[PDB]
Amino acid sequence: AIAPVITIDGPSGAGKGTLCKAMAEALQWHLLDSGAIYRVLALAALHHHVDVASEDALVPLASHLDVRFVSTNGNLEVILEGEDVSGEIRTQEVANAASQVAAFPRVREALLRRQRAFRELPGLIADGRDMGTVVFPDAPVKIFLDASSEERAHRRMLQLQEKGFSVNFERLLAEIKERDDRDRNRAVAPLVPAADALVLDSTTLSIEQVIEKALQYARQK
Ligand SMILES: Nc1ccn([C@@H]2O[C@H](COP(=O)(O)OP(=O)(O)O)[C@@H](O)[C@H]2O)c(=O)n1
Repeated sequence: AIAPVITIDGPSGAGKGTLCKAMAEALQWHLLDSGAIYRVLALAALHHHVDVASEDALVPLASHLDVRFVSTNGNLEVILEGEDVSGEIRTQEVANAASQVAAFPRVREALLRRQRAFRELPGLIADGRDMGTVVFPDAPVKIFLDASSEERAHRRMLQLQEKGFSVNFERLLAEIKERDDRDRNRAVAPLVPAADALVLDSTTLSIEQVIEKALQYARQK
């Protein structure tokens, strides 16, 4: 046969990570965190002293990327050149370089096959920005998860406060809107929902409500 795919695209902080984890465990399917791929590439670029603003330098790197994602266990592992870098790919230095690296056409092309190879029995839950528009446009189920920038800033703020970091609302809001513009105003694979995508706005919905509506739509298809 051929493996079914559910694509979940959306902006930063929309809750994609949580939803993809809940669905993959519910359905007992495979999970693809596409953002982690651009993040590992960026980190390997930072470590190997490759200029992140140079498409020519990045290609040999993207095409020779030694990385493994260790099979869901309950928590996910990202292994770069044999080292577990799961925590390091989540730092600001990496997320920043990742947006630059992601903006190159030839870099994105070098990563297509790698991503598509995740589609396997019994199915794939793909998390990203362009899963339903570029990598899996043939996806039978497409969901575009969104939320207001103000709500997303508030959510990020409460997270930081739980960890004991000082932050003020105004800066978080400016930071997420900048991430939005770069994602949406991107010339290559910009953040735009698929024509056949279920637009799911979580602004005033709880995590359980998002999950429930997601799995119902998916099963009803
Ligand atoms: N399918 C994807 C996934 C991520 N990305 C980029 O990867 C970088 C970060 O991935 P992420 O979504 O895991 O983290 P944030 O940028 O939301 O902080 C972002 O700059 C995204 O635009 C992409 O271009 N295409």
